[PDB]
Amino acid sequence: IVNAQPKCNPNLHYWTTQDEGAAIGLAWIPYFGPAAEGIYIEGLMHNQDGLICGLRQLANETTQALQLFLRATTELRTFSILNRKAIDFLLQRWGGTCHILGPDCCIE
Amino acid sequence: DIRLTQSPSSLSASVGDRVTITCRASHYISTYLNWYQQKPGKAPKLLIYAASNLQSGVPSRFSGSGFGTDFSLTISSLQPEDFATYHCQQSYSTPGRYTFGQGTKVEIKRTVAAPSVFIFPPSDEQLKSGTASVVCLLNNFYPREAKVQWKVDNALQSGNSQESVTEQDSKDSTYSLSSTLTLSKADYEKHKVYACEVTHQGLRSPVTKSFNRGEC
Amino acid sequence: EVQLVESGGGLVKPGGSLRLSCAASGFTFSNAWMSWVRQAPGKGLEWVGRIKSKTDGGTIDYAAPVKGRFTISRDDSKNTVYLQMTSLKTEDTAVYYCTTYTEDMRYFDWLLRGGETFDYWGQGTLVTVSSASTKGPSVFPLAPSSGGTAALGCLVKDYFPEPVTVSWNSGALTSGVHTFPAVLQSSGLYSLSSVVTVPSSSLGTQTYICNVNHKPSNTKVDKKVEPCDLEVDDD
Amino acid sequence: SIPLGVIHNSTLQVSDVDKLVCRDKLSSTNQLRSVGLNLEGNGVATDVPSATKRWGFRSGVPPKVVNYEAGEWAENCYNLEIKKPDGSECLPAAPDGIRGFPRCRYVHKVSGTGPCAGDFAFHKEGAFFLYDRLASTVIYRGTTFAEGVVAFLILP
Ligand SMILES: *[C@@H]1O[C@H](CO)[C@@H](O[C@@H]2O[C@H](CO)[C@@H](O[C@@H]3O[C@H](CO[C@H]4O[C@H](CO)[C@@H](O)[C@H](O)[C@@H]4O)[C@@H](O)[C@H](O[C@H]4O[C@H](CO)[C@@H](O)[C@H](O)[C@@H]4O)[C@@H]3O)[C@H](O)[C@H]2NC(C)=O)[C@H](O)[C@H]1NC(C)=O
Repeated sequence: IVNAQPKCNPNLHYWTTQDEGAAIGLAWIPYFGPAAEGIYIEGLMHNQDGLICGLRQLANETTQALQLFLRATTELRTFSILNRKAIDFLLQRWGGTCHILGPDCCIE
Repeated sequence: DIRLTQSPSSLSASVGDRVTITCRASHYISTYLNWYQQKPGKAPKLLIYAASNLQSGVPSRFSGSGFGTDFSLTISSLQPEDFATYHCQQSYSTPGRYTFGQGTKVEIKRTVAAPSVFIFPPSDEQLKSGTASVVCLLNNFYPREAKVQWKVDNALQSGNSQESVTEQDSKDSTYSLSSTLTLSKADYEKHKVYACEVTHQGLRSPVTKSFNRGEC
Repeated sequence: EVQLVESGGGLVKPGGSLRLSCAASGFTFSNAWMSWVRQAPGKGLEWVGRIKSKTDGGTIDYAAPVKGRFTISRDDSKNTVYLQMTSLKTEDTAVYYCTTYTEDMRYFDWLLRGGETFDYWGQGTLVTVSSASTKGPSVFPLAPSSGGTAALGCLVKDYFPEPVTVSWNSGALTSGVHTFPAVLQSSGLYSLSSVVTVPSSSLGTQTYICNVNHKPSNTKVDKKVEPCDLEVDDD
Repeated sequence: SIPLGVIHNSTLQVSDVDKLVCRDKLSSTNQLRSVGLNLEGNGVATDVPSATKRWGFRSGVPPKVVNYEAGEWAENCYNLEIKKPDGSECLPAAPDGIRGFPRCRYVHKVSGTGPCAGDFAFHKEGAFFLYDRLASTVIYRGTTFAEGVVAFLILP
């Protein structure tokens, strides 16, 4: 991964919706839970070993391919991308007969 | 235009402690701060650019954090070579007058060291010029705080002396202090006993070094 | 790999002009932004000026107490940047540092803000402005005439300006040497003291000389320090 | 992690995500089942005043829907047509494909008025509203629902 952008943001101020664990009290109930604006958690990830910039480049180089996928499907909203990537990950190793001492077989 | 305020102004900590310096901004700034290390007598050395980003060659114990108005610099475990004054500087706009912080000087803590005390009378070549300067030396002592008092014929003198403190040595974290006392030739030849008395935490009792004019 | 050298500092009277030069090597000078930052003795760091590269137009910016009295220029064929100081005032007495804003840090600025991150710093030069003339340093020995360990120093008095260097035995004695900072006397001139600690049994066998070098007055003076036992066997 | 039901011959355990039991066998997605269970079955009060005291209005929280494959026959279901005093609807119309709970012995149909101080009506105990093969966090207008919670099982 060679970052070929004009400039790069070395700092990643990321937000996500995955809970960090240790949910306090009964705040998981939607009635007592936060509004749509306060369900996010934040974090700061610095540029380590040239990762951050590279990540951005990756996104760029992904875009084209992703667009083509969105052209092929007729889903108004596509959520099953990560699941499909996992399925292909499993098929890559265990899709066919797994011959011991083979290149396409991951055993011991 | 933009104000930066560091905290604290001075800091004293031991080798291996977690050190944290705070830099506050007046206006909104999104991770434009930069941390510079300046050792006494040398030029400032860039340690951190933007937020939490280490310059190539900077050791791993340094780390940055924060965004917006407040920013934090953290050293995990102090080391002797880390003794320096650190500055935070913003790069959000064209630099104003207060773009560089006042600075935070980090000081290393060690065991209480008893000062080695010496006294040097004025030289004959210096006495030939009409001015006398007696020297009182306190080297290899921590902490820096010490009391120096000059007594000529058991009479306390004030306003005619000056002190000078050496920066913390790099190998051993020990200070050195020199007291220079300046008098005229006539007033110097008017008295017999000259003494510099020093009080320090490393000595149970304050010690005094004296001499007489033309002694051996 | 990268090195910057400042030169041209010295004593100038209030209201006079002075020219500072900054030489750079080890990087692409024509693509990097240059900046001058001064440090007063008791005011910390203060930014002076900034000059862009020939790519971004090379526009120059100055500080508020500085505008109208200073002028920055650059030579890319020699990789040098110059700072001219006219109508200088006593508050501009400072240690001037020359800094560079490399092309690599342009690439890390993503919001396209004009402010810059100072990458590398040079040795710096001393600029003193005062209504006084230069004066040579005074060197006097401090005799050692205490137990197993002894101390030996030499004293420098009535010198102006500040730049002074002390080396014991032409630099052969670097351990245990403490050179104290300057202290301003009531007369307006400074006073410095240089000390070194040596074993007592070595004073009668060695010869200790302190070498004091003062560049402004071009005065280089060295003095030998020497010490008590009664030599009463005379007739 | 969402608890997964581990079924054995007369045994039920929570699947340990840290542990790996190689004797557990999942040979088909037909062995995976999602099931809706009625709060009725846990002994909750089914009278209208208690049930309506378990529900409350709130804004700012987008509704969420999750499917379930099998459910329990309810004795008591509810169907609400609530308006504000100004005549405007308190509850949104059922989205496309959200039909009433399919097996109710008694449908408690409540009509009337309230302040309805919120964009959606949620369950104060965090339970779900079970509809026709759709479980929602919120109450839809004029649509029969049962109160319940969802479990996930691997069947042998
Ligand atoms: C999964 O299953 C659990 C276990 O039942 C459910 O937890 C119950 O949640 C309900 C919510 O309403 C609780 O009911 C209320 O309890 C109140 C307090 O009593 C309990 O709590 C204290 C503090 O923990 C305990 O010390 C005490 O011993 C009790 O355990 C009552 O005050 C409530 O109202 C009562 O009084 C009013 C009058 O003001 C009456 O109108 C009411 O009818 C009622 O009599 C009410 O009873 C219940 O206690 C919880 N069970 C517990 C704690 O064991 C989860 O909700 C459930 N989750 C899902 C998703 O289904």
